Amino acid sequence: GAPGGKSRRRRTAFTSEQLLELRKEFHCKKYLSLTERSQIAHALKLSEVQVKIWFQNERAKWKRIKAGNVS
Repeated sequence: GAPGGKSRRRRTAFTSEQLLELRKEFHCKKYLSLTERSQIAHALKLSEVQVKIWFQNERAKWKRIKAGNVS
């Protein structure tokens, strides 16, 4: 449904705490290591998979904000 993309397609159930650390980390490291994901997982009560899915979903959402990439 809504075959388009580049939209505000909902969020996962992450609270503002769980959003805080994630968004801070995003401005530091372009990639977390395996053990690093386990830090940002435990720190937020989340699973190592919940965090992997968020970081990947953010890389795209933020890249679309880079206006001057029209070529």
